[PDB]
Amino acid sequence: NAMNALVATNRNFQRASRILGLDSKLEKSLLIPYREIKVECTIPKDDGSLVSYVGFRIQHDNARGPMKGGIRYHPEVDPDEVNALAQLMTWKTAVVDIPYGGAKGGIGCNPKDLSISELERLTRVFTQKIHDLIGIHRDVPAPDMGTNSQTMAWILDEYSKFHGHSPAVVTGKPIDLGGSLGREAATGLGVVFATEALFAEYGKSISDMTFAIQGFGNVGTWAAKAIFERGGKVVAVSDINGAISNPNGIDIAALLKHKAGNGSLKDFSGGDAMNPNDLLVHDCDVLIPCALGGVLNKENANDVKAKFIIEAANHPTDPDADEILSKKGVIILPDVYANAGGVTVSYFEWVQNIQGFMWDEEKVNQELKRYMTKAFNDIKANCKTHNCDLRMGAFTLGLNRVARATLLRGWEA
Amino acid sequence: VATNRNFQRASRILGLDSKLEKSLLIPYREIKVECTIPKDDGSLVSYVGFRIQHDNARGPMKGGIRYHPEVDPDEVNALAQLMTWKTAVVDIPYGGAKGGIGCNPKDLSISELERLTRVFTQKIHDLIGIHRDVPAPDMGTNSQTMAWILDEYSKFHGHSPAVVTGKPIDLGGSLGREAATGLGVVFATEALFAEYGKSISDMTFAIQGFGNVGTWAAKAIFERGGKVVAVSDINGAISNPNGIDIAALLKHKAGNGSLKDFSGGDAMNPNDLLVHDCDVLIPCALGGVLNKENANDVKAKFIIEAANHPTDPDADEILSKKGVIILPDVYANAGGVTVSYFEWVQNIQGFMWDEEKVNQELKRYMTKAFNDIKANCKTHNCDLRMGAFTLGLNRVARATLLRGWEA
Amino acid sequence: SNAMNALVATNRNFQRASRILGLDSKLEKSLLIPYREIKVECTIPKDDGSLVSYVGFRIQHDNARGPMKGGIRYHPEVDPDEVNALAQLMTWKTAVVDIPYGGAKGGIGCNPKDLSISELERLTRVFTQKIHDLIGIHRDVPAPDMGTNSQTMAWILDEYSKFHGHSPAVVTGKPIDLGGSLGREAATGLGVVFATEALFAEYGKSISDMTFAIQGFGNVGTWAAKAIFERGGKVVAVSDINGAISNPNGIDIAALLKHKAGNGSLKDFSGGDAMNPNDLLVHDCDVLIPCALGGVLNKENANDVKAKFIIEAANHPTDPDADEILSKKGVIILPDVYANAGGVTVSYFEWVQNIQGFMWDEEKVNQELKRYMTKAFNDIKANCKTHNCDLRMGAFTLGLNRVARATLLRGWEA
Ligand SMILES: NC(=O)c1ccc[n+]([C@@H]2O[C@H](COP(=O)([O-])OP(=O)(O)OC[C@H]3O[C@@H](n4cnc5c(N)ncnc54)[C@H](O)[C@@H]3O)[C@@H](O)[C@H]2O)c1
Ligand SMILES: NC(=O)c1ccc[n+]([C@@H]2O[C@H](COP(=O)([O-])OP(=O)(O)OC[C@H]3O[C@@H](n4cnc5c(N)ncnc54)[C@H](O)[C@@H]3O)[C@@H](O)[C@H]2O)c1
Ligand SMILES: [Ca+2]
Ligand SMILES: [Ca+2]
Ligand SMILES: [Ca+2]
Ligand code: NA
Ligand code: NA
Repeated sequence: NAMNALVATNRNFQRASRILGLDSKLEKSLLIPYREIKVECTIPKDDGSLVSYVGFRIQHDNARGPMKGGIRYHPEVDPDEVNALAQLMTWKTAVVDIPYGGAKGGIGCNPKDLSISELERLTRVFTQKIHDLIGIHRDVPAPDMGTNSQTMAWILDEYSKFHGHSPAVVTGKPIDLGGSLGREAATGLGVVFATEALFAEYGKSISDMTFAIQGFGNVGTWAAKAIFERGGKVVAVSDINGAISNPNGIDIAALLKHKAGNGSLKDFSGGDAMNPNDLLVHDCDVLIPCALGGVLNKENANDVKAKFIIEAANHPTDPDADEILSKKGVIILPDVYANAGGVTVSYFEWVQNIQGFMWDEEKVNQELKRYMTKAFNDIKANCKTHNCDLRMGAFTLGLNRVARATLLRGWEA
Repeated sequence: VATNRNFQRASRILGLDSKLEKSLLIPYREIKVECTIPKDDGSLVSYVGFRIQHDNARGPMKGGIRYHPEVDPDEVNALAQLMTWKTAVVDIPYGGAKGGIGCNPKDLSISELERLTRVFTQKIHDLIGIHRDVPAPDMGTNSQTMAWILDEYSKFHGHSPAVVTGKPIDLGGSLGREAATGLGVVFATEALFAEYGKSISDMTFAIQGFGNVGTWAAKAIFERGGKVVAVSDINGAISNPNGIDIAALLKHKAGNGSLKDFSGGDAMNPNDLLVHDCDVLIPCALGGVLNKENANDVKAKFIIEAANHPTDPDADEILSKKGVIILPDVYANAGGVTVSYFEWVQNIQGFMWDEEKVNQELKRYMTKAFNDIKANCKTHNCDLRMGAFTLGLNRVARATLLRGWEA
Repeated sequence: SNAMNALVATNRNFQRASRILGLDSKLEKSLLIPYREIKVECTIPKDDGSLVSYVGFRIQHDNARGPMKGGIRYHPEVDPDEVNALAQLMTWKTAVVDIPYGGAKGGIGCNPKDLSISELERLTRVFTQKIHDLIGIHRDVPAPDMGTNSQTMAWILDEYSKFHGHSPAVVTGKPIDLGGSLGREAATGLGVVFATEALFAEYGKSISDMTFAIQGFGNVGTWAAKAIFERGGKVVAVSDINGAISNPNGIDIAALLKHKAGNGSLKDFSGGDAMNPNDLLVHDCDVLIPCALGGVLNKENANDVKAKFIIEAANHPTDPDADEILSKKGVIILPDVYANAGGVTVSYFEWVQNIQGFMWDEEKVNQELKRYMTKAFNDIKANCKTHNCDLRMGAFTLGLNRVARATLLRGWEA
C-alpha cells in the first residue's frame, strides 16, 4: 500500500529543487542528513527480564539553528521513516521562519505493550544514550506519536543529571515543569489558523464545511475541537480501534468527554459506528489526516470525496496521490505549513525557558497567529513568483531559506 | 517540634502519601567544607562553611548565606525547607537552600572577610551555579559579600552574574531591591483588601518596626492614602490618630532623629503598639510578639505579617475567634525573594529592567500568588496560613511526581 | 608606534578624567594595564596550495563591567600601542552608555585585498580555531571593523560553534539571516541625532530650529543627514571629502540621497552651490557635524568655526588645541565617545536578542537606542554639574568612574 516514506519525501524534495534550479552539488549537500544516530536501548521489564530496542535520532540540517523535532514511539519507526520526518522538519521550521533546523527521533516499540514504569525506564535509557547529542543549542526534542508531556518530563529529568537543570532541552513539557501555556493545543489550533488563512482566499468559512478526521490523539482531538467550536460540521472520526460518523455533525465536546472516560469511538451514542477503512473516502468537504503518513496513495486517491485536504499529519499524501488529486480539482494544504503550529509554539516554549520567564497564554496565542499568518502570506506570494501549487510554494520557500543560510555559513574547514 | 506536626497536617490535607512525604523531608544534598585563610597578620584561622540544598524539583535552589556563629544544623535545615515552600508559594522557579560559615564577622577585617568569602566560593564552586543553586545575602553578609562570590566564581565558570542575587547595582543587581519586601507587603495587602472590597485609602494602620521593611511599607501605604496612626521601633514610638506624615517622618529619621522626638505626632509607649486602635496591624520588626497574653487586646481586623513568625498558634486561634484575618509571613514578606528572581532573570537575559518594570512584575507576582492562595483555601476549607503552606507544598509535590523516580 | 589620533586622545582624556575623579594611583595603574594580550600564528594554504603565515591578535583591555567587546581589523598596519588605546577606549565608551561590557580590539596583520574570498574564509576560520577558548558569549564578543564585515562574522560564528555549539551571541554584526539585528546600518547616524536631540532639549531648542553643516557622506553622514532632514533641520552644507555643496535654503537631502544612489557625486549635485570641501568646517551654520575624518579641527581653523554646537560623529575630529579655543569661544561640543555610540549600543542589542533567542523588530531596536542614548546624556549632564566640567570630561569621568567602581567592588584578594 504505502510508498516508502523516504522515497516519497525525496521525490518532493527533487521537485522543489528543480523549481528553484538548485545546483546538483548544493542539492546533494542539503539532502544528506548532518548526522544519523542509532543506539541500543535495553531495559529490564517489571518482572526483571530484558527487552532490547533500537532508538534513533536523525539530525537532518542545522544551518538555521538548533535542530528541532519530536520523538515517536511506534512499531513502524525505522531509519527511512525517521529520515523522512527529519528532512520535513528542516523545511517546516524554515516555512514559519523560526530559528531551528530539522531532526526527528523514535523507538520502534508499541507503548500499549509496556507498563508506565517500563516506558519511563526506556525513555531514561534513550536519554542516557543520546545525552551528548541533544542540547538546548544543539537539538531539542518534543512529543510525537506515542509520546506526550510525561515522556518529556522524564527526558528533562534524566538529561539534567548530565548537564544540570536544562528546561529548554525539550519542549512539550508539562506546565508544572516549564512547559508553555498553549502548547498542548498548538498543533490542532494551528491547523485551524492555517485552514482559515486558506479559506479566506476562496471566500469560505469553516462553518461552511463538513470534515472527516483520521486519528484522534493530540493532533486530531484539538483539531476537531477547534473546528467544532468555530461551527464546522465534523461528520466522521477514526482512530486505531474504530470510527464514528454522523452526517449532521458529531457533538465533538461530547465525543471527547466519552473518550476521556475510556470509551471507544465505535460505542459513542451520538453517532453511528463505522469501519475506519472508509474514513479517507468518506463524503466530506474537507479531509484532515491526523495519524500515519502515506495513507493517501495511488490506490485510494481516486475515491477521495473531499475538495480540500489539510495535512495535519506528517506526509499523509504521497506524490502519486498528489497528482491524481490535482486532476480531480482537490486543493492540498501541505504538512510543512498546516501542522507547523506545534513546532512554532515549541519555539516559544524554548524562548520562555532560555529567558527564564514564562509568557501569558494570550501572548503565546497572539504570536502563533502572527507566525501562521505571515507564513501563509509568504507561501501565497511564492506560489505566484514560481507559479506552482501549495505544496511546492511552501517547500521551495523553506528550501530556499535553508539554502541561503547554508551558503552564508560556507564550507571551508 | 511544631514544624514537623505542621508539615504533617499540610501533607495530610493534600493527601500526600508517606513515602513522598519522607522524600520531601530529606534534603537533596548537604555540604560542609573546611574554610582556612591567613589572617591579616599571617596566622591561620579555620572555619567550616556549609550549604543545605533542600529541594530542586521546581528549579535551581535559592537561599541565603549566613556568617554567624553557634550554627544549629536543625535550624539551618528548617530554613532551607522553608525556602522550598516559600519559592513555590509565589510561583518562582526555584527550590530551597541555606548556607553559611560558622564565624563571627565582627572579629574579622574586611580583607579577612573577603579572603574567607573567596575561599568558601572555591570550595563550593561546582555545587552552586546559575541553574544549580543561587546564593543571596543573609545575617552577617551583604551585597559586597555577593560581589566577591561572583568575582571568584567567575574565575571557574566565566562571567556569571546570575550565580548570586543581592548584588550591587554596579555589578548587575536589580533596581527596586531595597524596597522590594516593604513594597511587596503593600501589594499583598492591596490584593487581600480587594477580595473584601476594601482599599488602603480607607484604612488606618499601626506598624511595629521602622527599618528596611517598615520604612518602605509605611511609605508605600502613605502614598496610597493609608492613614498610618502609629509607628514604633526599638527606641520609641509615635502616634497620630489623623495619620502621621510619613514623608516628614522619613526625613526626620534620615537626620538621625528619634520617633518620639518627631513633632508631627504624640510620643507613645512602644509596648502599646500591637494593641493600638487601627484597622490593620503590621508587625515588621520582631517575631513572637503576638501570644496568648496580648492577642485578645488586638484591635485590628487585619494583621499583615511582614516580620517572620510574629504570631504564635495560641494567638492565631484567639484572633480567628475575633474574626481577624492574618496574611501569613511566608507570602506577605516574599517581595524580596520575588525581586531576587527578577534579578536572576535580568542577568540571564543580559538586559536590565527599569524600576517601574521591576515593580509592575512584583505587583503581578504578588497579586497572582494571593489569588492562588485564596483559591487553595477554598479547595481545602482552611485559613490563609495553611492555604499558603499547602499551595507551596503541593506545587513541589506535583513537580516531584511528574519528574518520577526511575534511575 | 605610539602616535595616532586615537592613542593621544584616549590617554590625554583618561589622565584628565582620572585627576578630576581623584583616582588612587595604584587603581589607575591597574586600569591601564590590559587584562590579557593575545597574539596567535595564523597559517593557511592559499588557493594554489602555498603557505602564508600571518599574526592574529586580541587585546582584552578590561572586563570589570562584563564581557569584552570590540572589532576585528584585517589590515596590514598593526601598531600595538594604537590597538591598546582603541581597546581601552572601548572600555570607557561602553561604560559611558551603560552597556554591560568592557573593551577589546583585535585583528590580523594582513591585506585582505591580496586574498581571495576562499582564502579570507580559511584565514578567518583558522584565527577562530586559535582563539576559540579566549572569546565567547560571556567572555569577549567580536564585531566587524576595517577589513572585515558581516560575512567575516558568519565564518567566526560557524567555526566557533564547532567548538561550543550554536553560539549566535559570540559575535555581533552578523547577517540578518544568521541572527543579526535590524537597525544596524542606521544605528550610528540615528544615535547621533538622538544625542543631538537630548543636548538641544537642555537649551529648549529642537533640530527644526537649527542649520547644519555635515562633513562626510558615508554611512554616518548619510543617516545623520537623513534623520536631521526628517526632523526639519536645514542642512546648509554637505561635504564628501571629494566635493561639497552649499545651499542656504537647506539642501534637499532626499534629492541628494537619490543622486548619490544614481552613482552621482556631491559636486555633481545641482540642488546647491559649489563650495570647497576644505571650507566645510568654517561654513556658516548653527551646528557642525564632523562625520568622516579625524584631526580636522586644529589650532589654525578653530577660530573660524561659526557653529554654536559641534556634534562629534566621527572619531576624534577635534584636537586638543582646537577643543580649548572652541570652549573659549563658547562652543558646546558633544563628544565623540558618547555621540557616535549608537553603533556599539545596537551591537549590544544584537547580543541581547541572541541571548534571549528572539529577535526584535526595528521599531523596538530604535526605541531602545533612543532610551540608552537619552539616559546617557542625562548622566553625562549630571556629571558635568558634579565636577564642573565640559561635556567631554563629563562623559569620560562617567565611564571611568563606572569602571573604577565595578573594579573596586570586585576586589583584589585572590
Ligand atoms: N504532536 C505534535 O505536536 C505534532 C505536530 C505536528 C504533526 N504531528 C503529526 O500528527 C500525527 C499524529 O500525532 P499525535 O501527536 O496526534 O499522536 P498521538 O499518539 O497523540 O495520537 C495518534 C492518533 O492516531 C491514531 N492512529 C494510529 N494509527 C492509526 C490508524 N492506522 N488509523 C487511524 N488512526 C490511527 C491513534 O489511535 C491516535 O488517535 C503524526 O503524523 C505526527 O507526526 C504531531
Ligand atoms: N527583605 C527583608 O528585609 C526581610 C525578608 C523576610 C523577612 N523579614 C522580616 O522582617 C524583619 C525586619 O527586617 P528589616 O530588614 O526591616 O530589619 P531592620 O534591622 O532593617 O529593621 C528592624 C526594625 O525593627 C525595630 N525593632 C527591633 N526590635 C524592636 C522591638 N522590640 N520593638 C519594636 N521595634 C523593634 C528596629 O528598631 C528597626 O526599626 C526581620 O527581622 C524578619 O522578621 C525581612
Ligand atoms: Ca546536509
Ligand atoms: Ca583539613
Ligand atoms: Ca587592568
Ligand atoms: Na598583612
Ligand atoms: Na585550489
